[PDB]
Amino acid sequence: MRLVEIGRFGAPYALKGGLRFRGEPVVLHLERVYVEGHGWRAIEDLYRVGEELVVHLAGVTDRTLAEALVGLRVYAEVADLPPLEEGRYYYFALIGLPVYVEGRQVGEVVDILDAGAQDVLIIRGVGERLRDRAERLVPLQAPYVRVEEGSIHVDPIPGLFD
Repeated sequence: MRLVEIGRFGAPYALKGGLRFRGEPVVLHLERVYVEGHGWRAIEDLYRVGEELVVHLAGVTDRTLAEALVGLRVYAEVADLPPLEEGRYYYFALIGLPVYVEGRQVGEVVDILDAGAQDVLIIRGVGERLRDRAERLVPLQAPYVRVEEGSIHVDPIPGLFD
């Protein structure tokens, strides 16, 4: 199993326990989500209203139960996500993956950034110079980069991870 953050609940919507959901539209394809500090909750219903998305969780049947979950992070089990085509990735799911070079862990993905024509992994990890440690950048789609289910492997390019 592996949980990845897909969003956070906003304020309750209407009176039956529905909650605004702020985060990934992929939630529309799920049947359950793990709620921070509370455990799995089956999704009983969800829908769009204008540009918002509202989720109804099993057992969250009024505003009082809903308020207890406002602001909490929401997670998906990776195995639950619709499979993507080759060469495509769920960015939110890459966050937190350990990054290795020749089998030695050199850091972990903390975010993904845009550098015009390519998506770039932001990695926190090693470095001879302190300022290079927290913002090391590696192009996600580079041929010297290999994304696997639970880790990312990068070739020992000279001057990449110094």
